[PDB]
Amino acid sequence: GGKHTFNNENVSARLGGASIAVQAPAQPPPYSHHHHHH
Amino acid sequence: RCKLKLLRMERIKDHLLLEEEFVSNSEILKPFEKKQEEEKKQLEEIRGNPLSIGTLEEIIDDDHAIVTSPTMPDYYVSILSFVDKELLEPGCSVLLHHKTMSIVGVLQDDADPMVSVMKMDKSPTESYSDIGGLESQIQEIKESVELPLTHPELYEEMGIKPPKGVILYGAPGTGKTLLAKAVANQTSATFLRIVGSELIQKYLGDGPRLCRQIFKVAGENAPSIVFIDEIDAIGTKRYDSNSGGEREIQRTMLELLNQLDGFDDRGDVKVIMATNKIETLDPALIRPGRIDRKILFENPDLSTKKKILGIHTSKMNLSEDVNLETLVTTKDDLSGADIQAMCTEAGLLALRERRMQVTAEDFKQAKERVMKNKVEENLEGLYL
Amino acid sequence: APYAAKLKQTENDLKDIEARIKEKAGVKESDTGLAPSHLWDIMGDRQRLGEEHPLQVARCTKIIKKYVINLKQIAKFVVGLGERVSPTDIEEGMRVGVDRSKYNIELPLPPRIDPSVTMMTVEEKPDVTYSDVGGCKDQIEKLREVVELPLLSPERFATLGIDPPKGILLYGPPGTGKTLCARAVANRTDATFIRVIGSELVQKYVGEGARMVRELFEMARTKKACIIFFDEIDAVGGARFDDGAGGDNEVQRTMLELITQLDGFDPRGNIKVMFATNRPNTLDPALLRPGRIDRKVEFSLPDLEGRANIFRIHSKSMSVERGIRWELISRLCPNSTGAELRSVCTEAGMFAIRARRKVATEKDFLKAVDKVISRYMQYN
Amino acid sequence: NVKDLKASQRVCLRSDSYMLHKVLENKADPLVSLMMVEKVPDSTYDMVGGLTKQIKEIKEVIELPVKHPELFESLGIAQPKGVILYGPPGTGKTLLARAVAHHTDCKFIRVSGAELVQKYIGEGSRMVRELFVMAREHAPSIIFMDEIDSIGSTRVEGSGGGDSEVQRTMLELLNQLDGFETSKNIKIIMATNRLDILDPALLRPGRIDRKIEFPPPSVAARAEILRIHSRKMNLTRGINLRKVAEKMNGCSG
Amino acid sequence: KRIQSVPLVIGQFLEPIDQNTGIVSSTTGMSYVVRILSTLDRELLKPSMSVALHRHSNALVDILPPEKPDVTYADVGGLDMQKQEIREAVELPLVQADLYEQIGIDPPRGVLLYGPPGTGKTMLVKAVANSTKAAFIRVNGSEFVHKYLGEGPRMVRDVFRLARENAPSIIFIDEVDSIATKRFDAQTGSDREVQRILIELLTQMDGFDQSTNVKVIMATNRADTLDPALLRPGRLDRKIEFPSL
Amino acid sequence: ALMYGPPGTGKTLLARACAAQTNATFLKLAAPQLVQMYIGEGAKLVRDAFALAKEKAPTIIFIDELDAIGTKRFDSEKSGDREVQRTMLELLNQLDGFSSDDRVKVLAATNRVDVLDPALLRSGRLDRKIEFPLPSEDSRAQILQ
Ligand SMILES: Nc1ncnc2c1ncn2[C@@H]1O[C@H](COP(=O)(O)OP(=O)(O)OP(=O)(O)O)[C@@H](O)[C@H]1O
Ligand SMILES: Nc1ncnc2c1ncn2[C@@H]1O[C@H](COP(=O)(O)OP(=O)(O)OP(=O)(O)O)[C@@H](O)[C@H]1O
Ligand SMILES: Nc1ncnc2c1ncn2[C@@H]1O[C@H](COP(=O)(O)OP(=O)(O)OP(=O)(O)O)[C@@H](O)[C@H]1O
Ligand SMILES: Nc1ncnc2c1ncn2[C@@H]1O[C@H](COP(=O)(O)OP(=O)(O)OP(=O)(O)O)[C@@H](O)[C@H]1O
Ligand SMILES: Nc1ncnc2c1ncn2[C@@H]1O[C@H](COP(=O)(O)OP(=O)(O)O)[C@@H](O)[C@H]1O
Repeated sequence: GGKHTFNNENVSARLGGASIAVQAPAQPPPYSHHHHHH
Repeated sequence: RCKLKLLRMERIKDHLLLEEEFVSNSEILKPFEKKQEEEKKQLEEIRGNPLSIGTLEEIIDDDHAIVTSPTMPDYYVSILSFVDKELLEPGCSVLLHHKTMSIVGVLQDDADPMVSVMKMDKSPTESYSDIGGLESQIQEIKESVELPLTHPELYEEMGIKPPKGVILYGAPGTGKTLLAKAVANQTSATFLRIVGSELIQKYLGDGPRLCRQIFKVAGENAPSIVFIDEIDAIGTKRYDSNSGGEREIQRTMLELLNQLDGFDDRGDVKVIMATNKIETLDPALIRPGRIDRKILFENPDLSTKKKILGIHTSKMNLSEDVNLETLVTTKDDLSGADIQAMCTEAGLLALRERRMQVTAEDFKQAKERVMKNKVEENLEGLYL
Repeated sequence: APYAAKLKQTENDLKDIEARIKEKAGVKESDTGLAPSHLWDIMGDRQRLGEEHPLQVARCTKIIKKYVINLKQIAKFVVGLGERVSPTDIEEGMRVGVDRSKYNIELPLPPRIDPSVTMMTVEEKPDVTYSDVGGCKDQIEKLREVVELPLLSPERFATLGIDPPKGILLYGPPGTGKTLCARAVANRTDATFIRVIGSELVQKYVGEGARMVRELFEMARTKKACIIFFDEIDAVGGARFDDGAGGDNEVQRTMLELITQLDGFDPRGNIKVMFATNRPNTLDPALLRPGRIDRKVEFSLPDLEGRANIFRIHSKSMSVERGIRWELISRLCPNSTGAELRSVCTEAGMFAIRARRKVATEKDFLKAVDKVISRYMQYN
Repeated sequence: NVKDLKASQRVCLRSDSYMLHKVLENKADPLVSLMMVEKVPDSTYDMVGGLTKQIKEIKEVIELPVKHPELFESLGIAQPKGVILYGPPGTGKTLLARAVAHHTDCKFIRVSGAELVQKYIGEGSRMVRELFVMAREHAPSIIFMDEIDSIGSTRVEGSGGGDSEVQRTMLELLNQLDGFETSKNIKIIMATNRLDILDPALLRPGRIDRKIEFPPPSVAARAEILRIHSRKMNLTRGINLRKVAEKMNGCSG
Repeated sequence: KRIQSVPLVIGQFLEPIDQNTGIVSSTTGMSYVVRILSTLDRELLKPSMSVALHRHSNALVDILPPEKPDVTYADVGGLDMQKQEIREAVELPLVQADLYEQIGIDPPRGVLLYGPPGTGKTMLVKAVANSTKAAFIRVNGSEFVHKYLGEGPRMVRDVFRLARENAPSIIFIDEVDSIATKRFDAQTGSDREVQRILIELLTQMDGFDQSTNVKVIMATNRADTLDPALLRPGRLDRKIEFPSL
Repeated sequence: ALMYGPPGTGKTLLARACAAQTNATFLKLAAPQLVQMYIGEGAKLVRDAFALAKEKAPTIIFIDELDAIGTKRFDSEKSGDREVQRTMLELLNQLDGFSSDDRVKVLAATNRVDVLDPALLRSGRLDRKIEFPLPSEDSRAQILQ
């Protein structure tokens, strides 16, 4: 009744994103006004 | 306890029921119609044994249509004209003949499994009068959730738009998760049991559609109730987050607060959220429109405790000398859940002396144990 | 010891009998069907094996004086025809029909129209109007002047000499009615509307969501005078950065399908845009540049006068005595939002129901405020 | 028959016809290796000495609700559902959970901390849930845990949340709707070296109904710790190992 | 025996379900149930082993099974007694065990080698392998640290999963003072994971495991910094020192 | 060429102009118009264009938001991480495949330069640059008029 094949391949890309990280050192100011400047 | 005569009535009625249905099935059934004789004899004649499944991106009148699907490529396909042809729509799901493709039937939902897990089938035995520690916190939400299924005239005569969604926070050990399993006993509508952590998945864009499922399935299956617990999992607070995982937590937080109130209305879906620390979380998910009130649980006072242990201890013998009424005198920094332990340890601490019914020594021998663990809250003693 | 011998087994007998019912009935399920035209099944089989085989779609790339194709999955052929017209009816581009056995062409069909975007159009018109809004009377005027007047009265904007703007943005704190005024204007549209679901732009296959963006507009400018309502673009229109983890890398590639499409080489005609936020600082500057956003609006909090006209909306359906004075309730509700008033109008009504009265009062409103807002000596 | 199929199970299909002819089991879950034990450890209660009162609380909570719990229905109280045991290192606490396995008759699961974490968003909180279901079908069952995923008294910032979300699901399982309605035979043990750092949440009764102090020993205490370690040594005659303890208090055990 | 000939096709056993039937998830991509044949072992299959299948049936057929240090204690310089102590700690327990059994004790587990650099620590340990022939795993402590959460303790647990497999085996770590130093507390998120590193390392030796590994050979430049909870006897009990000048 | 600088200095506009005044053809492609799901959908697309531009010559190319593909090397073995950059690897070989005899002339644009891969900036490929500034106050007078 049917002679064709299908050949289900992985022609599609894909991805899994949980790029979870730790540090975040971005920007500590301990001199918000330099604390008497002097 | 001689409740049995209120028990031997029903199993005999579970038996007479068992008497009826097999009898109702066994030859008092009357099968002769064209359905069992003609209908069901034809479908399996053309419907093969395997019926594949897929979707469809577009349709044409006169039994000509299209399919998409993972294992195979697309197709141009005909219809057999017994599917309620003026039903189906894009995005639907289908029943495809196997040797040749052909749209033959369509399913109702086929939504997802996990949503079909979280629903209730059983019913937890806990109830009101399993707790009696309080009077108001029970009430201040009950009138949101349990009357409108019974007594809604009182909300249309006064004629307003009732509330749909609350939150219940406070210090632990006080019976938050409890108070859900009570109301879910006596609701008459469906129910959903969740944690906010459940609904984040590794892949990029599986949550935000998941949250769009359950706020769909509850809508169609109205009336309905939802219960998120420890939602500070996912909805706590937002920041800019130069990262790639924290944001997929936000998209769920942002799609949720679209469902609860946005462009299109949700229906009759009554949320119940729980949490142990608000001020360290929850920016805008906590406002009216979404949650129209906010309940405060705290560690009990004196007079509540008089009713707490009385129901924990309505079964133990304890008949001698206890004088409960000065057992728990001050605040003592203990919740209703430090009660359940003390009724426990002082139950068996008797038993290890091979005595069953109890005295006070067995109690205070426990109370000294629990309270021992307490951190020195008055480690300061600086404030005379 | 007297009777408990029985209760421990008879109770554990129910479940034996209960599931004993599950082994009595069976199961029942359906999918579809029909009663009156119950005799469908004479035309089916004759319709089946005839000249109604299936096809396996593709789309051409070249018509060499034969007929190259490219399947959906990457497999490219070069083919011929049966009875379908070779030279004339076909051209490049279109969707087609190909056999399953030896790949001849047999039938065209039009270009693709994804479901999702048609799941994204709105057809039934909501109910609110600018008379149901809470008296933010100015900010609407900056809104509609973008949207409808360049579609109804362009004879003013054009003749004087101004090319109107074609893009707004809305920002204010929550509970303030950013989405309200936007569901409204769909009522008074006089053209179409779109409710973009942001959840469909972040699929887990690369370069896909962007495909949904551009098709969102190919159908728009096809249509005449479309407008669009995003919401919570803080998800999509987030800022940019460089990280060798960068797990938001993909969603950046989507939005670039947007901004390149909004301002470059004018695929746009008359389509306008609408946005909404609670975080208007983080989102990238490119999406708040003129050209893209020629206009933006601050739904700041209300004032006492405008605060009142919120009550007059949410109070009409209610049973209340004539003689309350709102100029307390407003005065006594400090800086707060549309919603936190709507909860108040409500909960004045609920405390009635807690006592089984039938009409509200003036105090029950006040007894609501202390419950919503929630003493101090160093001010008196 | 097509009604006894406990759904979401795992079966066979026939090539070219797609027809069922067998049934298989729910297991082959991904995390099983460290997630249970197929062969028991080797230790027992007389390999340990110096403390036995501590034991009596364990077998009071663990074994009685499992061995014959008809009793509690007479005593009119609730079964318990967990403990926790604290004290310095070098006392023999992780010893005991190796040793409890020998003499259970119910199975055993063990998770050092840091096996839960799996570096994606929800790969952790899917993993805890993949644990408890593996318990219930194999019921009854015991779990043993060194725990610092539950470290931190709920600090509030960015990427210390990714384990908190692995912490908070587990609190549900111990007193969820279903957990409190289901966690009747499942049981739990956990350990530590500190309890000045954890939440106050795990430390409630309803999740850990009692807790234990493992202190370092007396001198007469330690003497039995040596006889067991020396049972295979030769031990020439003129020994007073009641003294060696006193010449140096082993401040550990 | 015919079909047991070529051309076979590969796969990968997963698990059994019966005395005469198992399953496979081949390399071709899909998963298949399949029946083993007799005239074949069973003791050797349960893990994700390697296998061979019959193509059309997708049946099962038969099983199939499968750095170099060059130094020696004369190629090294002198360093006499330091050498003598690791021959006691490391060489004996691998080729001699009745020694430690009959006395009434158990072997010591690994050691550490403190003392200033450029001193023949690492090379000694290589020679030790070269005599005893056992496997060898060299690795550095600044590799266990990693920025993606949990991307470190996966490592420390992964090597032991194989350092048992190729047993008898040992390890060298040319630096551990980096990730090992006493700290009064962590007011930080990153440095807390350093504890999650260590506490698994400290867990693997002490928890239930095999006995042929003598894995840990901690190298460093000082020893006045480590956690005494790492020095709990059972973990490490043979301090070692080398010259400075 | 390349035209770096911030939003609103007249980048895309100017390419609307240069395509007009010159009596040659002109071409366009947003960068994300290149990237596509399937694992051979992009690279074939770009080998076509430049080849098509060697045909129909002389030509001009416009790449509007190069900040998408041109970031850096996002090292991985996943699908989605490879198929992206592998386009860039074709773009380079396309630039270094022809000469300054055949009369193409490519350019580009961006809002960013602290984000993209210097291999494009290597001597020969995209060398001449333009630091589109903000406008001085004299220029403010022209623009409004
Ligand atoms: N009034 C009361 N009567 C009886 N039990 C009480 C009462 N108040 C508190 N409890 C006890 O408190 C326990 C429930 O604690 P609770 O449900 O508040 O934890 P939880 O914070 O909800 O947990 P989670 O945060 O995971 O939801 C029950 O075991 C219950 O016995
Ligand atoms: N000005 C107003 N007049 C009357 N009702 C209002 C007003 N503003 C807000 N509301 C109430 O708030 C709801 C919508 O508020 P709004 O549009 O501010 O939500 P939102 O800001 O889109 O929410 P989010 O910030 O989470 O997106 C409506 O259902 C309405 O009941
Ligand atoms: N009473 C005892 N009998 C036998 N051995 C003991 C005893 N007390 C301590 N030990 C010894 O102590 C060691 C176990 O220490 P312990 O298990 O307390 O640390 P730990 O619990 O593993 O620490 P952590 O669980 O925090 O990693 C074993 O090597 C054991 O021989
Ligand atoms: N120097 C200029 N001369 C004339 N018009 C200008 C100038 N600078 C900006 N404009 C105006 O700004 C718009 C063009 O902006 P431009 O094309 O620079 O945006 P862009 O920087 O390309 O945005 P993106 O970089 O995100 O593509 C036009 O509408 C134009 O009227
Ligand atoms: N006593 C010695 N005999 C022979 N070679 C030595 C000796 N001491 C040091 N070396 C040399 O030092 C080098 C290795 O130093 P190494 O042990 O790696 O330093 P570290 O221990 O700090 O890593 C080798 O090349 C080796 O030749």
